[PDB]
Parts: sequence; structure tokens; C-alpha cells
Amino acid sequence: GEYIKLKVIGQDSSEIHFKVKMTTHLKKLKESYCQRQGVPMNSLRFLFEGQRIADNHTPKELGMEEEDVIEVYQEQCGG
Amino acid sequence: GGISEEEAAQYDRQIRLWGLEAQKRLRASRVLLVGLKGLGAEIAKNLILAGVKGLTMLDHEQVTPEDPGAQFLIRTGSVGRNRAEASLERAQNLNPMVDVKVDTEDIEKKPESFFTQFDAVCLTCCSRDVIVKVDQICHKNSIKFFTGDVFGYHGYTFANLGEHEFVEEKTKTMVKKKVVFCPVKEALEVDWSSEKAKAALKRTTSDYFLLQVLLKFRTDKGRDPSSDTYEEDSELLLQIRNDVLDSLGISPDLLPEDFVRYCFSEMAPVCAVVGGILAQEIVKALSQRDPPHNNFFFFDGMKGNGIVECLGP
Amino acid sequence: RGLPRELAEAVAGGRVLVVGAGGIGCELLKNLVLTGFSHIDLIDLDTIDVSNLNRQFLFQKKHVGRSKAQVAKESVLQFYPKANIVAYHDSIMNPDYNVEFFRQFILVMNALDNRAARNHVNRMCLAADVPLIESGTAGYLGQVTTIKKGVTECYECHPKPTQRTFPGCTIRNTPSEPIHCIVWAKYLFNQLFGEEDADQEVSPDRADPEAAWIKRISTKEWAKSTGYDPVKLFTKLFKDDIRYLLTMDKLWRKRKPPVPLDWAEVQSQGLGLKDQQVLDVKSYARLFSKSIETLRVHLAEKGDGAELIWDKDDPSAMDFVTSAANLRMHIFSMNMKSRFDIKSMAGNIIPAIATTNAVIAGLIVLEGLKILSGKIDQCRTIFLNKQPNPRKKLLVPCALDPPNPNCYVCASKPEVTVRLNVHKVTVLTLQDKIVKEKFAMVAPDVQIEDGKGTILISSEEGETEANNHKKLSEFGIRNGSRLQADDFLQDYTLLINILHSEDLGKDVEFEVVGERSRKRKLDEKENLSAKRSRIEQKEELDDVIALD
Ligand SMILES: *NS(=O)(=O)NC[C@H]1O[C@@H](n2cnc3c(N)ncnc32)[C@H](O)[C@@H]1O
Ligand SMILES: [Zn+2]
Repeated sequence: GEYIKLKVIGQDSSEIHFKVKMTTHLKKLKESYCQRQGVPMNSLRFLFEGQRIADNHTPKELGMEEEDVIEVYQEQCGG
Repeated sequence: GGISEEEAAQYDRQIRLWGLEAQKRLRASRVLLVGLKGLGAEIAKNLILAGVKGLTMLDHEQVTPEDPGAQFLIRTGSVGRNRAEASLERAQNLNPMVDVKVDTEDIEKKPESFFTQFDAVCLTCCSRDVIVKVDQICHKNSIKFFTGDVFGYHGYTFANLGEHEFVEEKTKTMVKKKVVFCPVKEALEVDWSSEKAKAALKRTTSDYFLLQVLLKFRTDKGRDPSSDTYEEDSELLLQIRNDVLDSLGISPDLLPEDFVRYCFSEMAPVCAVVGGILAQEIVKALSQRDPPHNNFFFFDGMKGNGIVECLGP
Repeated sequence: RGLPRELAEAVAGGRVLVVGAGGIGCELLKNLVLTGFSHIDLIDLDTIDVSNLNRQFLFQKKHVGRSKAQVAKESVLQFYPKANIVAYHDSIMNPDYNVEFFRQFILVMNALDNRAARNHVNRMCLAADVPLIESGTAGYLGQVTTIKKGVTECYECHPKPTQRTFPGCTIRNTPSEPIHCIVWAKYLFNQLFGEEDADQEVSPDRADPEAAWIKRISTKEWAKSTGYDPVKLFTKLFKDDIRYLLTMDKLWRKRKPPVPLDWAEVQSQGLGLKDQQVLDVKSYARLFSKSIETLRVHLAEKGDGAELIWDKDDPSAMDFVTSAANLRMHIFSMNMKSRFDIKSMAGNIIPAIATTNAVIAGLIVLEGLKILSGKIDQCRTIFLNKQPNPRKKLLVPCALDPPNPNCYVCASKPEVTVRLNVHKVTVLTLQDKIVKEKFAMVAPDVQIEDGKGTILISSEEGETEANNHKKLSEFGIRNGSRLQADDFLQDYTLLINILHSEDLGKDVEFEVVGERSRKRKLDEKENLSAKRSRIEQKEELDDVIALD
């Protein structure tokens, strides 16, 4: 495969950068994220262009360019 | 260290969000809020629960039978009574630690030095003229300026904080930061006849233009679209759209021809949303903690959109 | 009123349920009435408390100790006595809120602060076939979404976070973070003053495998023989226990050993908010002692042999845990924390403010409307951000997802696999830790799926008490056995498939599905040497590098 820099932005306007191989299972990226950020995995939801990203989806499949953006949304459960 | 144990227990859950310093700022802060219909009432409720030093609620208008039969600061049947005055009661109960004052004199009649007892001023229900005279005054005096309004399903806020210093939290504590606002005048009058401009107009919600329309109908008729006069008001709107699109160079469909349906009166849940946001912008402004949104917030209650636009420099 | 013919009659027409009356709660009730919702049901299981007063605007200091639901209704009524509100003060898990009950509503709205009640309400609305709008806040954030049987995913289509769990040996033997010391102090409070619980011992664990190559006296028993004497408890916990740990020396080969404390030495050797000060050891010690004195009293004020329930708001329970955790901390060379921080970690306090709840409750009614006029196809999950996203969005409306076919709740004949040791696990553990606690059932009936239908658990008080203590293998349960769990109240039925396993790690009683340390550790170094032999030859499937 080839590589892309992708950026993950949080609600808490955080902004983590990643270099990923176009063939990667994006779950690997989610796991990468939760580790560099200390959060348990399905404490999150990753969005590319308003649309969900499941574990096995791929940067190729979703048609991902260089510099592209992923948005993480964490579900509050207080209230 | 020097708030009471009483305050510590009630502000507990906010102090854990934004710290004792920020809350000490709030506590030293005095706020002028103008107009007490739906949006104004939300802001009042929000800033009083936050525990500003004091809130002065200014409205010269009285309760009409057109005014909503339900208003949470205002016991039923209080028609004929001054708005600000009817309100004061329920509002002050929200938080005895806050000095909640009223004022009944029309905002236009107010001298420059009257504004200087306030660390922030926020305008609801004002005509464009008012909005400009006041913004300008607040610029002359280094007062934090806000305006906001609800129109049926839409709402917006606006902010002018001048040269604004704030601290943020650093994501692995505290960072000093600066951000620069510009007059309402410059924000409501963009030269779209530019290259920068016509380029950025692609990324600019139609709601900015819906604003202009609505501000006009307000200047020429001195009230906002009422519902039990729908037919009359709809045409006036359709009209005004065009004259204003003309005067900066916009094609009469970049703002839908259909907007007229959903911008009548005030939808209570839109007041809540926009009043939640604006109130929080003000809190942010006074405690100088966290970045404040660069000038406009536009809420579309049909789509569930909330956009933040930088419109003026 | 300002809404179109169909919709405004539908709103004066319908009955709605708002579950919970806190931050989102009061805010919602107000919006629903001002939007003209004439018929409204309101339920909260709780009274008013002072920390509520910064975001639950229907309630004033004069109202502390009264029902959240009732006072809420009183307060709306003053501004709009037209409005119809029925106000229940009670948990929605209470058996009176059956399917029939839920069937009256056209809409149910959550205003809750926990996952258990949400898992229940999710189930009631699948069962009563009623759309529900779910929502949540914390600090500056929160969200709203719609759930519709047959259309969208349900609350539990996707695993959410579980409450953070710590290995017993980490709590009792080798703490290394303040959270371990605070969890230790909660457990101790529970041994001394609450319901003794074996999963919550605070005494050192001699069976820690990190420490291997006549009983000693338990905590409650040692308390009882000394009559809950503050100073003897001190010596026992912060000295004799530590001496013993030091005996377990394979634990301290790389970690700094705990240092035991002596009561008399500590007494001989003796801005921000008050609660934000960190005190000295002496002070914590003295507070530990005073705290026992007071709790021994609270305990004698119980009627009929009952126990204390731990509460962050009870001064002396909070002091007990503050002082005990700080001392455990010190003993293990960690810097002590303030009551304010400890209260936060011990209570799991979520920061909360008014505006955030106001924004969410606002969104709730708007999505309500859309649902109620067949615009369900316009409904979204709306996120509230702190800062605007790259496309300038502060509220980010997002596409509903459809029902996940492998959901263990909303699917047709829902089914799970559970891995456990059928010889270690008891019926009671099945009942409480698995069925009630993990699968969130409220009063389960559980049988073997064997057409005789051997009973294990009944929801009928004192029917399967005798079975509690028996291991599962005593019924023949083993690999591949299949159980059937019913919560008649939630009208929910779940088949559990047992995977037998012996290899789980003595604190880990189950989990849901769905020489040679010198060879198999020096093999990781060249399973990583080979993994990035193919990485650096343009030829490896999965590869992610962190930058910044
Ligand atoms: N976020 S909050 O703290 O302001 N509001 C939470 C609100 O919800 C109530 N609640 C919690 N769990 C239940 C159950 N099981 N039934 C009914 N109400 C429930 C809380 O008491 C709190 O006031
Ligand atoms: Zn589901």
C-alpha cells in the first residue's frame, strides 16, 4: 500500500495526527487513538464526512485522501 | 479561596468544570440584559444560576395578550405589567446570591456612562440601530458586547469582545491566548462585491442573510413577524429579501424562497438552545477562560445545525 | 400553538413521559409545556439536594429534601397552572411501570444520569413500541438521539463504556495510583459499616500469584473484637497489614515497598477552598479516628440491624474515605489528595452546568416534534461540541444508524455467549453479577433450556434461595449448555450460551463473547523484528503511526 496523514479531531477540540497505510483496517486506528489518549475503546464514535466508520472499513474503501479529517464523538451519559 | 461555604456547595458542580478562579470572576461580574421575552428569559435564568454578582434586566415594554400565555419568569395573567418587572420575582428566586435589578427605561434613552457599571451587555429584541449605538458605546468603554434573537425556528447570537485575552486548558495545564473581534457595524455590512468575499460566500450559511431580512422587517414595522398576521407578514418578507440581496449582489435563491414558513414568532425550544449558547459565551467572556466563538452563532432548529461564522474582518 | 394543525392537536392530544427530573429534566419539562405539551408524566426517584441548585432551576434552597418530581410540578404550575402533569416519586424500575403503562405515551424522553435506568427504559419502549429520545450531558458536552423500534438502532445496539474495574490484588496488595487507594477506602468502609462483601476485602491477599514461587483475622471480625476502636483499627490496617505485605517480598522486587505507620509516632511528630487543602498525615490520622467515632454512632441509629450505605454527601462517610485513602496513599509513597479531589473520584462526580442541559433539553423537544409529525426521517443524533469542527459546526447533526442484527436486546431471538468456570460460578453470581448487573435485567427468571426447564433463578422472593450457594455444574451446566433468562417486567428474553473455561484469572468470574519465558518473550522481539521487516518492504495490511 501507500501512506496518508489523517487527522482525528475531538469535541474537546483536540487534534491528533496519524500516518496510516491506505489498506489498514480502521479499527487499528481507533485503537491507536484510544491508546494515545487514555480512553477505553467503545467509549467513542469515529466519523468520516458525517458517516460512521466500522472496525473493518478501509481508507481505500472510504476513498480517503491525504490530509483528510476524522471526527470523534464521545457519548455523555450524565444529565 | 474566598466564596462562602454556602456558595461552594451550590456551585460545586460548575467549580469542578471551570475552577474557583473563573467562578470568582463571574461573582465579581455585573450584567445588563435587554428584553425579556423568550430568549431574554433563558439568558437571565442561565446567568443567575451561574452566579454573576448581579443582573440588571431592562425592558420598557409591557405584557401583551399576544405574548405567550406561558413564561417561566412570569406568573399567569400578568398582562399590562412591565415585562422586566413581572419577571424579577421568579428570576431572583433562582439565586439569592445574585443582585437582580430591573430597569424600565427604553434602551435608546440611556446615556453613555450608564453602560460603565457592567462588564458585559447583552441585547435581545433591539432594532438594528440600537444594536449599533450600543455596540459602539461598548467599544468606547471596553465593555463586552452581545446580541441575539430567536425567529421561529432560527436563532443567532453575535459577540464583540474587542481585544480579548483568555486562558485555555492545554491537552497534555494553562495557556495564555488572544483573539480580536470587530464592530457589529462591520459584521452586518460585508462587502460581498470582493474576490475574498465571493470566494468565502460559498462556505456561508444562508442564515446570515435570513438575519438581514429579519432585521429589516424589524426596522420597518417595529416588530418581528407575528403569526396571527401571517399572510400580511409573509409577503413583506418575500419582498424585503430581494431589495437586500440586490444591494450586495446575491442571487434571490441562495436564500431559499421558502424560509418564510419557519421564522414566525418564537419557538420556546429555540430560546432554550440559543440562550444556552449565548449565556455560555457570556460566562466564557467574563471569566476569561476558554476560546469565545468568533462573532456569529446561527442555529437552525429544523436541521439541528449550529454554525459559527467569522464575518467582518 | 405556533405549530401546524396536525402537530399542535397531536401535542395537546398525546401523553408524554419524561424519565428523570434533574438538569436535562427541569429544562425539558419547561420546554415541553411552553411548546404546548398539555399532557406530561414526570418521574424521579430522588429528593432535592443543594449541589442541584446551579442547574435545576425549578428548585430553590427552601425545597431541599423534597421530591424532585413533585416540586418540579409545583413550580411549573405557578407559571402555567393550565398544564397537566402527573408526578411519580419512584424509580422507573419499580414494577408498576409496566409495558401497559408505557403504552399510553406517544413519546418517552430520557433525562437520566446512569446507564442502568437507560437500559431499562430502552427496553420498555421496545416492548411498548413507543419512540424514545435518549440524551446525555457532561460539562460542556452532550447529545440527543432518537430510537424507534424497527427503524433505528436501540440504546444497546452498541456496547457502551462499563464502570472502571480494578483487579483485587492491585487494591489489596500493590496499589500504584490514588484511585487504587480511594477504591481501597470505599471497600474498607463497606467492610466496616456496609454490607460485608467478600469481593471487597481490604486485607492483604496472600494468594496473589505475583507473590508466589490457620486463617488470619478478617477486617469486620477484627473490628468486632475490638468494638470498632479507632486506634486499633488504625494499627491493624496501616501497620500490621503493612508488616505482612513486607513478608510478600517478591512483590517489592521492583516496586518501592510500603512503609508502615505507627499511631503514636504520627501523633508525636505533629489558597482555594477548605476542602481543596491537602493536610498532613497527623490530620488525616485524626480524621480517620473521628470518622469512626461518628460512623459507629450512625450505625447504632439504624433500625433493625441495618447497615450504612456509602454517600459522598454524608460528611463522615466522606471523611472516612478521605482520611483512609490518604493514609493508604502515603504508606505507598503517593502524594496525598484533597477532600475535594477525593470526593470527585470517590463519588464519580460529573461536572455539570446549566447551559449545557438547557441546550440539550432544547434539542429534545425539537426532535420530539419531528417525530410526532412523521419527519422521523429528519431526526438525527445531534452532538454538542465545545469548539466548532472543521466545517464550522458547533452542533453536529449526524445520521441515525439502523438496528444492529447482533444486538443482544432488540434482535428477534436475542442470544449471547458467556465464558465462565461452571465449577467456580454460583447461581447467585449468575443472578447478580451476570443477569442483573451485566445484562441489566431487573428481576430475572432463569431456567435451563431443556424442556424439563430446570429452574435456576426465580423473581419470586424466596423461591430459589436454596440454589444461591450451589455451583452451576451441580445442575449439569457445562460447555454448550443454554440458559434462558427472562425479565417479564421488561418483556425481554435472552438465551445465554455457556463457554466453559478454566483460564480466567481468579478475580475474573466471566466475560461476554462476540525455560520458556526466556524463549516466548525473546520471540516477541523477533515477531516485532519480522512484523516491520514487511512494513519496510511496502507490503503490510495494517499499519498506523502516531505523529503530532
Ligand atoms: N443529570 S442529573 O443528575 O441532573 N439528572 C439525573 C436525574 O435522573 C434521576 N434518575 C436516575 N435514575 C433514575 C431511575 N432509575 N428512575 C427514576 N429517576 C432516575 C436522578 O434521580 C436525577 O435527578
Ligand atoms: Zn439494539
